[PDB]
Amino acid sequence: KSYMAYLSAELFHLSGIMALIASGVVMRPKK
Repeated sequence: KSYMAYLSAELFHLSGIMALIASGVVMRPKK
């Protein structure tokens, strides 16, 4: 319960920031 069990319980706790977390942090890292 230490993975897909927890991260799946903290993706809406910030309805507003999490919905953009990815839509507001994309650039050109390319790693």
